Formats: sequence, structure tokens, C-alpha cells
Amino acid sequence: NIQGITKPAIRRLARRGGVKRISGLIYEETRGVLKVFLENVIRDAVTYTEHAKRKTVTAMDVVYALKRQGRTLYGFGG
Amino acid sequence: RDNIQGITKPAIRRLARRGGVKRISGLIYEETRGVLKVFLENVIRDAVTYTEHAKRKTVTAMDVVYALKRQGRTLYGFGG
Amino acid sequence: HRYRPGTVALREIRRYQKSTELLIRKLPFQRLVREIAQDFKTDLRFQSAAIGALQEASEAYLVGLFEDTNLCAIHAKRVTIMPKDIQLARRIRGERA
Amino acid sequence: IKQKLETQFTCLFCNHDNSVVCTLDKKNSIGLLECKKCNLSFQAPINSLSQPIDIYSDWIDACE
Amino acid sequence: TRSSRAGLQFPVGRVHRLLRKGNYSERVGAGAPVYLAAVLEYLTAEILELAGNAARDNKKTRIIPRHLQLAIRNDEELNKLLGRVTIAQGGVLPNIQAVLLPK
Amino acid sequence: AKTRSSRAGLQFPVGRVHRLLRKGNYSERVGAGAPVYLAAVLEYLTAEILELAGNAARDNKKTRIIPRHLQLAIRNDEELNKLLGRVTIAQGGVLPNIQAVLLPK
Amino acid sequence: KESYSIYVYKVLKQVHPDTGISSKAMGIMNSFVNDIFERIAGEASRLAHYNKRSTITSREIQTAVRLLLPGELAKHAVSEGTKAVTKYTSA
Amino acid sequence: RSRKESYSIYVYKVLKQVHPDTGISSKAMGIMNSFVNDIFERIAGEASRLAHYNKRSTITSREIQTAVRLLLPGELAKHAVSEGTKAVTKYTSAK
DNA sequence: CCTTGGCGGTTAAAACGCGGGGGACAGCGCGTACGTGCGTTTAAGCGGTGCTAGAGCTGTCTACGACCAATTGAGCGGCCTCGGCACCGGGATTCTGAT
DNA sequence: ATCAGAATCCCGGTGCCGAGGCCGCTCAATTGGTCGTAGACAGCTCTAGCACCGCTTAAACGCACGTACGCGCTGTCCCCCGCGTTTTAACCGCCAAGG
Ligand SMILES: [Zn+2]
Repeated sequence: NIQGITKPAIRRLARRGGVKRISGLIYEETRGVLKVFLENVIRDAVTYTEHAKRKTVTAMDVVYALKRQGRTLYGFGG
Repeated sequence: RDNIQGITKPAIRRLARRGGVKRISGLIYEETRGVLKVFLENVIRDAVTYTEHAKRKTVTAMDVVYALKRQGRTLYGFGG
Repeated sequence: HRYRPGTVALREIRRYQKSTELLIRKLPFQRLVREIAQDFKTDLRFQSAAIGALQEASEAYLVGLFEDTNLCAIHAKRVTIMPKDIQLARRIRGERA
Repeated sequence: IKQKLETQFTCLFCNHDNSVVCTLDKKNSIGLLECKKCNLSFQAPINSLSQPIDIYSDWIDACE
Repeated sequence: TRSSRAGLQFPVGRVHRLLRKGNYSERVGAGAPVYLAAVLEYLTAEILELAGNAARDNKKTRIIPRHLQLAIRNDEELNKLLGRVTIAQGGVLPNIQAVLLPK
Repeated sequence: AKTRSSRAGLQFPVGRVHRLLRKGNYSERVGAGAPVYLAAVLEYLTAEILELAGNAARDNKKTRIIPRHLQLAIRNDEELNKLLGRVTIAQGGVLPNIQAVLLPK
Repeated sequence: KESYSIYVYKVLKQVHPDTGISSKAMGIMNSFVNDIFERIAGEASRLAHYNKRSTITSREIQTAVRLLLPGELAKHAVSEGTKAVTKYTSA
Repeated sequence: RSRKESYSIYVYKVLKQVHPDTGISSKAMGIMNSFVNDIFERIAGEASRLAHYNKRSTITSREIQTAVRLLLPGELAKHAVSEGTKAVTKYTSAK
């Protein structure tokens, strides 16, 4: 489930962040905060698609939901 | 001139206490003054620009309200 | 023989500041996202480009939050991260009350 | 194992016939109708006895 | 075209159309889209000029988006502008806290 | 009922809101049910937050709501606090945050 | 230039009917109401332009209230709005 | 076939002006299109607020100028205002 | 003899493992910056008072803008080419630690 | 320092593929012509922003002085790095017997 997040993945996240030395409970804490993040994002994304009356969430709606959380991301037609 | 030095140490103390800060170091006060100054710089720049397009030589409360909404530090209370 | 610790990590920091390719690979991330949305609604075929968008935004988000957490720990007269550091950084940003 | 089946049903929206695909996931009791034309999707619960005519019937009642 | 008659490169009337369909006001003046188009033109000129220097750095001919993110993160005013902005295939500053460098 | 407010049984002027939408440059046309719907949402939000206002003002034996009451009632809520996260009230202050490392033990 | 004062008085008498209020409390309340109205309305305008719908009905308002307020507030607000739609539609 | 929009050819020409010997990737061209979108949207929103805090509904170039120097930081903004103003002169001086 | 299940094979990131080494944590001891008071000095605050830019507010005429038929070629959808990078082995070099 | 040797950099090489040229369309920019009121502007009026000062007083400043958290150091003990060893997610090729 949430345990599909591997330890070296969050380690690579530290590496692109540039972080050297790693503790223990970091892993489960990371999975939790990532979960709540995706929860709010995909909730309002599916809200957009609910108004769309269509069965597939658009990439557009993902982009606009990111704008709605003030998390504006370019690149994919937004 | 020098009203930047009009900031008093006991005022910074009072702000720390309502801020809940217990122990105060001595190398804090002018750093505080500089941060406060840069804050108010950006604020009053934007408010005066809003009044520049207003074509009125007096800035209103509403102007400052709109400008701080533009920064996203948005404050209620005085209407706007 | 055995190398002395800390070195390989920083060397791969210098390596991993280079390619902006996605760190979490696709299928498990996709399963996690699908298992999440399902909790909000059913029958929602995801555009794959939207999945890549979610992946990009999530990874950059977590990297930046790691950067602030790392600088918190550097301020904390230490080198290793702690979960309380993440709590401090989040408490500054204001996700949780 | 999932069952991906084509049907000869008409989509209730785009009206293209022989363009509704039914995906029946019995491991989780979730049936999925898909339109190969206009791209709409409809989900409904299925049992072990269900067939593409069972969820397509539930789709007719979900509209009306 | 008014853009050529303004001696510029962005299409005026497309912008004039989009100002109408944006519910941006009730009426739309004459040369406001010219001014806005020129603003856009100088902005993208400055951005992609720094991007061209970024490609000069790596000795690359085709612009990769990493060049774009780097040139955003180098200049001051541009990075303060696009603070809440991220880009797919972005990456970050190659940055090392030297207090974590070994001795 | 002549007035639409009496036809809605509510307390806000709807045609006010419809003119606000018209004098908004918001859409080109505005339907009939949207302004009623939005005004009802507004009325619910007022009553909901004024509940916490009433209890927070009643905490101090004072008939009148002060701004400090409003800030207290917001910060004592969860949904309203995450609502008003970028938001500051005039004459507000903040909560009592006395850390446990501070009391004389 | 109208404020919403007696509207607040009637809501207040419908909830805590023995409660006074200061002037500036009312001012902050109307600041609040205007902010909320502007945020919802602009988000609905985003719904229109992101969806190419040349007007706005109540369904857009429902999904926008979903997009702004979180869960419990959102569900109770949807309930109150649909109840108002019902009673106004009946007469 | 519905006709979709891009700004690719325009900024493409501008890139060819400022760097004749330079290629570009397609995704980055889309990124720049999104960039123009975002900047345009923030400007236009400031224009609508300019309208409503001025109780007027006409848009001239003066509002665009004050919008740009509200949004963008100073030195960059003043250079851009200079470019736009000289373009206003060169256009409106002729037809 | 031609189908739906029902098990079978690369490989590569992924989970153990130990050992230890270097980094996290309690103590130690000082010490020197800093709370606290107390008296001394100060400037802020409040209440009048002149008091005037100048905003706040009101007729008016226009030109620029809203809007409508031709037109038309630029902007756009499709096709097609080549040299620009993506990786690969060579080989050279530079960190890194044991020495 | 200092050598051996891992780790990485960096140089032809080729390949392949998409960026970019290119080319024939058609629909919105244009061009031109016709109402119209929004606003640029002139001007009226009274408010309020400003400046100033006298009186009151509470608030800041300087210092006297202890003192106690901040900090450098120490020892210590432990538990992540890392490299090794399987090992299983992930992903293509065969027996069931029922139809
Ligand atoms: Zn269909």
C-alpha cells in the first residue's frame, strides 16, 4: 500500500536534496506527509473532474488544482 | 533620519513577550530593525504605486489593504 | 577493502544534482496514487501525463522540504536528520495546525 | 484474473454501437464499463455471477 | 498586422481577442495589447537570453529545461518572481553545505 | 412573497448578489439558482462561525464580541484555522502558547 | 455604501439572541464576508474559463465550495444550499 | 479537427533573433508557452483589480504599466516599461 | 483440435547483516554575556489651534471604442531530413584512504 | 607526504529520431464604416492632513551587579554506512485439463 515507497527512494530524495546522514523514523514520517499531500491534491482534482462530468481526471485539472494550492507547475500545458 | 534607531529595545522586549520569547540575546535588535525595514519597504512601495495610478496625492487605508492583499499577507479589519 | 563513511553519499549527491529524471519509478507510485484516489471516487481512468505531473510535483516538493529540514538540522548543531526536524519545518510552513 | 470483454451494446451518450468494453474485476467485486469512442467510464459493483449485460443494465438505471 | 506596424513580434489581435473573452473588463482600448505584448516580448527575451548563456556554459545547442531552471535560480529578481514556480525536469541548485564536507 | 429573500426564507439580498455578479465582469450571463445558492452558503458560514463567536465571547461574561474573541474562536477551530491560515485579524494577537520548559518546576 | 450589519444582527439573534457586538467586530466580519465572496466568485470564473461554459449555474457554485472549504464545512454547506434551492424552487 | 493554440512560433522567432545559432527542445517550448500564460494571467488579474479599485471599465496602456511595475521587481520592470513605452511611441506615432 | 486459467523463467533494484566508527548524547565546569533594579533623564502623548492642499464631488463633448461586411494571407495541420545528443568503450585522470 | 587503486571525466562513434524546414490551406486579423457614452477635463466645496506648542508623565537609558544558561570540552556508547549476500518486484513463454 503506502509501503511501496522504498527506503532508497527517500534516500535518493535526500540526495537530490543534498542530505548526508539519515535516521530511522524518517521513513514512516515521510510516507505520512507524502500521503496527506497527495490526499488534498487528488481530492480537489477529483472535485474538478466531478464538475467535468467525465470519468477521467484531466492533466489540466491536476494543473489547476496545483494552482489552487498555490503550487504552480509549468511544463505540461497549464 | 535615524528613526530606524527610533526602534527601542523595550519595544522589542514587549514583542518578544507577546511572541512568547523568554531569553533575549544582544545581537538581535539591529537585525530585527533591518528585517522590519525591508518588509515596510516592499509594502509602502506597492501602496504608493497603487496611489500613483490613483492620481491622488494621498494614500488611503484601502490602498494599503489592497497592496497587502497583493502580497498575500492579507489583513482584514479596515475594509477592502 | 573498506571505505570510510560519509564519502560515497556526498559523491552521489554530486551525481544526483545532475539528472532531473524521476527518482520514484512508475508502477508502485501509480499503484499508490490509484489506491488513494479510489478513496475519493471510483472508475477514474488516469491520463498517464497527469500521472507524470503528480510524480514530478511530488518529488520536487519533497526535495525542497528536505532542503529546509536539512538546514534545520545543520542549525541544530548536528548532521543527522530527525523526525522532529520535519515537524519543525512543517510547523514553520503551516501544514499542520 | 480480470476479464476484458467487448460487447454489442450502444453507449447511452455518444450512441456509437459495438463500442462499449466491459472490465469485470471479480477479485475486488468492481465492474467497469468503457466507451471506445467518446471515452466515458462507468463503475458499478458486481458479484460472481455477473456478466456484461448485468452492469450495462445497472448503467441504464443509473442514468434514468 | 499591427505587430509589424508596431515593429514587434507578438500578435496583437490574438491578445485583443483573449482580453475580450477573459471577462477582463467591459471595453478594451486601442494600444493596451501592444504594451502588454512588448512587456511579454522583453520578458521572454531576458529569460531566454540567460538560457542561451546557460547553453553556452554546458556547450549544448538545444535547450534542455535544466538550463531554464538553472538560469531562473541564478538571477536574483527572476528567482524572487518565480519563487512559487517549479518546472518538470527542473532539478535544483548544485549546492553543498560545506559544514557537511569532511575534514 | 414579493421579495426573493422572502421567497428563499433567508436573510441576504439575492438581487444584490446578482448585480454584483453582473457588475463583476465575472461571467457574461448569470443564471437564477447560482446567486441563491451562494447566498445560502454565505449565510451558513456566518451562522457557523458566529456560533464559535458566541461561545468564545460567553467565555468571559461579556455580551459584546471583541476581535480577540474572533481570533480565539478561529484558532480554537480546526477547519476555520486551516481556512484562515494566511489571514490576520486586526486587534487579534495569538493563542496562549506557554511552553512546558518555562513553568517554574 | 452598504454594509451587512442588520443581516449580522438577524443571524446573531437566530443563534445567540442575547449577544452584543462592537463596531470593529462588525467591520472585521464584513471584511471576512467580502473576502469569501470574492474568492468563491473568482474560483467560479475560473470554472467557467477552464470549462468554456458561458454562464454559471448553481452546480458550479457547489463544486467551488467543495474546492475551497474542507470536508465537514463543505458537506454541511452543500446541504444548506440544496435545502435553500429546494424551498425556493417549491415556491 | 479542432484547432489548438500555441505561442511557439513567436517566441521561436524571438529566440532566433537573440541567438541565431541555438536549438531548443519541444517541451521547453511548451514551458515557455505556459510561462507567457502565467505572466499574462497575473497581469490581467491585477488589471481587473485595477478596474474595481478604480471603478472604471476601460483598459488603457497606463493600467498595464502600473500593473507591470506592481508585479515585477524594480530594475527588470523599469527596463520592460522602457521597451513597452518606446514601442507605444513607435506604433502610435504612425498609424 | 482450439481456448481459458495455471504455473514457470531474466534481472535488477530490494531487503538482511555486521561491525564499527564516527557521530549523537550526558556530564563538567566555567564564565562572561545578560536579567534586574534604581535612579535618573526624555520624549511621547494628549489636547487645542490654525489651517489649507486637495481630494471629494459634479456638468460636458468627444473620440475612441463597439460593432459589421469583405479578404486574405498569415497561422496552422501534415510531411520529410539530418545532424544533435545518448550512450559506449578508451583512456586518462583525480580523490581517497592506507601507507 | 605518497602510492595503488577505485571513481569519475572526457573523447571518438554511431545511430536514430525528433527539431526544424516546408508547404498547401481558411479563418480570424484586418479595413473600413457607423453610433455613443466614459471619461478627460473644468471647476466647486469643505475636510482633513499638517504643523506647532504647552503641559504631564510614564516610558526609556545607564549603570551595579550577580549569575547562570551557552558553550567548549570530555567520554562514551550505539547504531547507520556500506558493502556483501541473497531475494523478490517486475515481466515474458508452457502445461491444464475443460470446451
Ligand atoms: Zn460513449
